[PDB]
Amino acid sequence: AKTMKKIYVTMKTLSPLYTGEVRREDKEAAQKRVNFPVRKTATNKVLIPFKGALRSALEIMLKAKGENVCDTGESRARPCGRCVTCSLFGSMGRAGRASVDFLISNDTKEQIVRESTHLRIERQTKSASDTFKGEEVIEGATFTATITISNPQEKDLSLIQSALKFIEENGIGGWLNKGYGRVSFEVKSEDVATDRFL
Amino acid sequence: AKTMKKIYVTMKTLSPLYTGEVRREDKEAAQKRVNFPVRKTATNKVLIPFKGALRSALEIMLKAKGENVCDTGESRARPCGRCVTCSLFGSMGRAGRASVDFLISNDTKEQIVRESTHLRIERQTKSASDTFKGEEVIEGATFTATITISNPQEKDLSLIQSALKFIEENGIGGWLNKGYGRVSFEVKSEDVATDRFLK
Amino acid sequence: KTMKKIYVTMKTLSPLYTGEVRREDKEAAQKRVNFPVRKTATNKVLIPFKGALRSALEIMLKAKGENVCDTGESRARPCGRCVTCSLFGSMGRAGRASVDFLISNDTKEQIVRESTHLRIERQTKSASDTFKGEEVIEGATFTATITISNPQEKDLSLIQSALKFIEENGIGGWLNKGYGRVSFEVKSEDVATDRFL
Amino acid sequence: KITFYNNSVFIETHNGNYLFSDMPDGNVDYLILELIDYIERLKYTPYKVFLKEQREILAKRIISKKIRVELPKVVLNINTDNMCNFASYRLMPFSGFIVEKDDRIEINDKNWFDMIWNEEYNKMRSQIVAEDFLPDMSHDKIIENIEYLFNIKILSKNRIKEFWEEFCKGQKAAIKYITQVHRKNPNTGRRNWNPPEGDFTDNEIEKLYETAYNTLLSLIKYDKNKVYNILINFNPK
Amino acid sequence: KVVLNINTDNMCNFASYRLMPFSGFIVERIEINDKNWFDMIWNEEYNKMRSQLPDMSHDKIIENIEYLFNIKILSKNRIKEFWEEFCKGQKAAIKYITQVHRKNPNTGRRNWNPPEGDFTDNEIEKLYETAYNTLLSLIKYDKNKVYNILINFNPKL
Amino acid sequence: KKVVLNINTDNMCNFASYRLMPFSGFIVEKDDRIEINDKNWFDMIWNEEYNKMRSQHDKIIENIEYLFNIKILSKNRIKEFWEEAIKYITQVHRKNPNTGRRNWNPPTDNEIEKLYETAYNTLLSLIKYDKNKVYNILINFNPK
Amino acid sequence: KRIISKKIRVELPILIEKKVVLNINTDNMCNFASYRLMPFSGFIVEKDDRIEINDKNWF
RNA sequence: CACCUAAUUUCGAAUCCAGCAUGAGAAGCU
Ligand SMILES: [Zn+2]
Ligand SMILES: [Zn+2]
Ligand SMILES: [Zn+2]
Repeated sequence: AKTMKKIYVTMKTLSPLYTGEVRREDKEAAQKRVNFPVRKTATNKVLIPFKGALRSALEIMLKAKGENVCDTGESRARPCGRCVTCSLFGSMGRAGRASVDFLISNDTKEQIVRESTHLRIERQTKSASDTFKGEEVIEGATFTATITISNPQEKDLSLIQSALKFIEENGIGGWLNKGYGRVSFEVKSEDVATDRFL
Repeated sequence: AKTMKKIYVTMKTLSPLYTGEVRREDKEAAQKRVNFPVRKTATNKVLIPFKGALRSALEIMLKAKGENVCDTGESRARPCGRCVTCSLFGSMGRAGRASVDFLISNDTKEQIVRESTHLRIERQTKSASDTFKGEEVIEGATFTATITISNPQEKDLSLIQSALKFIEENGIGGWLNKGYGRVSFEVKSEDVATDRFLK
Repeated sequence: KTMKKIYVTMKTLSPLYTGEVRREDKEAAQKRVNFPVRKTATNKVLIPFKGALRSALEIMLKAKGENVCDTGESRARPCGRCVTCSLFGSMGRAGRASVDFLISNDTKEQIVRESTHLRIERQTKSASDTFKGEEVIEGATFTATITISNPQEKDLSLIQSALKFIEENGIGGWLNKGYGRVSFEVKSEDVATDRFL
Repeated sequence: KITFYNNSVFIETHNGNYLFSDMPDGNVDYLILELIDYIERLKYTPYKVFLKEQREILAKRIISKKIRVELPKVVLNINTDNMCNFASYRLMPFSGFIVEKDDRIEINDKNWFDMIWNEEYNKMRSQIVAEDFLPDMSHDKIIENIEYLFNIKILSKNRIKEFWEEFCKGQKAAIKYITQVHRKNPNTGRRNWNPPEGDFTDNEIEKLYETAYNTLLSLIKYDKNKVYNILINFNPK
Repeated sequence: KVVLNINTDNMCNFASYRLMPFSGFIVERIEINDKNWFDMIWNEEYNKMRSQLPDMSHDKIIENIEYLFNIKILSKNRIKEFWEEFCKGQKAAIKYITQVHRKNPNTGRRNWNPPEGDFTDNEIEKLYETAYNTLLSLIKYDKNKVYNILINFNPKL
Repeated sequence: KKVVLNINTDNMCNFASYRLMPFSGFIVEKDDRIEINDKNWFDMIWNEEYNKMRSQHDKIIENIEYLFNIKILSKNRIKEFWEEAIKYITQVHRKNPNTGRRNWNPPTDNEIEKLYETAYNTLLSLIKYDKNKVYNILINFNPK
Repeated sequence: KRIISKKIRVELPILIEKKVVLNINTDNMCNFASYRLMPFSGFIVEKDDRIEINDKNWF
């Protein structure tokens, strides 16, 4: 309780990045022009959900290693509260130790977001049957996040870094099967006490 | 589950490669110089769509073989979810187990990207009735992609390699009729663990 | 389904010239030659092949009396119904016959030379102009593969007729000066589309 | 490392060697101030000195001594080059725009504002449309047609949702929506409909699109209560 | 005080209120005024710091753009590109329409899309001149009127 | 007509001695009183017009013991049943035809569908039983 | 030895920050398209180590 | 065996499309 873990995450994109707009008003404003808008702030910066990707990475890796780890991916699945990712990310009673921030971009939508054209081509006549416009975040665009772990353990940072390299291996955001969302993460950790402000 | 397949493909270009630029602002910046810009990253490297080419190759061959494969090429066609390519590349209720990366060049722009001139000639007169300028990728340029098959099966690597040979036969992207995009592939695959990062 | 493979092997009878098209490969070569031959980056000679087949077939099918679109006129639109529209593509469909580039079997140091052509005054018979051009030597072998996706009974015949019209007229540039007369050999076969499985 | 001399602070950091003004023996990268002799007696001539108006005249001497002299959110330029040289000052006659973000302040030209004004114009125009806020069939026939196009997934829950939103905006907006959706494309040959599921040919597919058009046209003439009771059975939200 | 300095036309009737979407400048005797003020003020001060049309009827405009759209002289790429140069001003639109209409002296090929049909040479050049005069006279109109004219032909302007 | 700004003038810039402000508000004619109001205004009246268009027995107890023991017939279910009920119970059992997602709680798959059916049966029967009997039945299971 | 005698540092194989100074009253700012822009009238003065932006009163 | 030349001109545009579909729930502490 006397110390906290600060993990500053700087992530760059090696592949174009897409995550989908969630706000209905913003999304219905955007389909007058684009079919798949990128989730952004009201300050025009790109936002990616980050706790779900790290949690899913830890669940797949920890299930495949062999630890007794619950699965919260299934429909209305309940976290057990006994595994290490229940302690690290959240349980049904106990809150999560890692307060994982969102991936806030450094640049705004005019610099990193670019609307593009995706297709759907007939296999016999080789003609573009369908066509739709989708925004994407460019490659080399950098994003910042902060993971604050209260009541830290010795192995929390190794788990977070392993989840980050798994996100490098698979991808973050949407359209991951088509090649989107491949990223590279830089980690700056540090021990703090909670009374720096005091 | 416990393991996942890693398929690193290294593809070299044998006849010039065009894949069109998708970004509307990058297009509108480049149409003052080149009428057909090549697909490019912001880090000045060439992007090629890869998942659709492998998927279309597998649907074409598995339809010609007679296997139960849906087509996802017709207009707003939806995948059934019971095919063999529906497992590899996804359906409406399930994602694809084979996450297929974009083909990214090992070199950069202004080293493999070359802007060229194309023609349209009168048949009765033999004069250049039209002219345009298109941006190509040179022959011998090397592109690197990775295919991550999450739940591996016995026939996944053979299907991926067969689709790769069909992409060698047809071309990968762009003006494939004229002879563009004829490539060749080198495959290196390994069954990695899912928990390799958990040190 | 089936696919039609026409492997064409081209032997060059007179000199050949297809000009370079890349801007960075011409403007870096104007200090050495005036007409560089069209090349790969692997130092092999490239010839556009689909347009020669299409131009051949449109000339002979237009003069035979069948309805074919003329894609030779500027900003022309293919009709989508004619034979060359089905074979080489149209606006709304694609070409069944994907025609590869004519890749040379040799490099440029073997089958490309650098010639000196002139222009001579008529009254006084003096060399008024001089220019230099890269030409492909005679007997250079080129190879290409025509892949027809949905084959019919009359695609190979039309491809062979277009090839014979190409040997009669010429391929590439400088056709009226005698450049580009060629000889073609065809190896046709009918593969299955599921053959790679 | 901070040494002393005759009042001199000599704070050494990892970046630079400051000297706040006997003289030291090491490199004095920044010096802060007969003194010329105090400059000339000091080894490794300083990079940039940090120097009431006599200062400026002194700075001219420091300018003549071949020594740089300074007289006491990150900002980026997205500008041009142009340039000029007037009164020993390299200039640029430019008027523009100061854009304030969370970490950066950038200087953009009028072209970027024209980009932003085009986007804001295209945003405003697609808000107010026309007069926001017919065939005929029987009610039961409307039921079995909507059930049949629901089973074959021509009329889907999303199409019913946008139909209800365009019906709440009025009659003419919904008429515009169905004439846009059933618009056969002359250069493409497709309409904005979900294709039906099942082994069908082109004639019955075109006929089913026509009955979808006629069913959604005849449902518009009914009141809002009947349309709501017709579409809750298929789209509960 | 308020001086609106804009045309109060293009007034649609959302709900029971005759609204009219607008984007302009409030300038202080407060005076709301449009983008033409910002063009005038920008040219004025940008040059002060540098110191060291045909008129054809609206119905005929709509009918001629419809006719040239059916025969594919005016297309969705042309109506979008001309709209982009119209947003850039009334002087970039003149340059773009002149560049498209011009006959290159060596080739003789105008940059218009050729008509679809069986039109002869003089009819083709007459329709090219009709496209030139129609898109030239369309510039003389304001941005909102130009938008309502071309929004029917290209729904994604 | 007299024209009134509803827009906020308390954000301005000074260019060429002109106190200017880029704005994107809508001009409204209103019965010889014109106004120029913001985007929020149109958001509010679009909402107002949308809302105006929107103005139009032992075995049973043992089954509840089993179902609440594996928490498919949980506390909020017992509450919302009390809050109710035939249309509710129809709306919380109907399988989605696209995903097969019944709105119950997770507890083999055949046993899961039998348990789901068991719930629908028990829920429907308890509504058959009169009030108070069920009310008392339901209190020691979820006291609220 | 002879440039050390010229009192200049010699290597035998510090931070300089070229900063952009605004020098403009940015308190008068407006919001148009979720952008805090200000219409600007000045001069890009390019002296050494400092590309200061200077207004018209500086001119 | 020499010697001169190795340049120059036109075009570098046009078009189609930008749609669908799915899911809006449930738990514990309280
Ligand atoms: Zn758990
Ligand atoms: Zn399928
Ligand atoms: Zn044709």
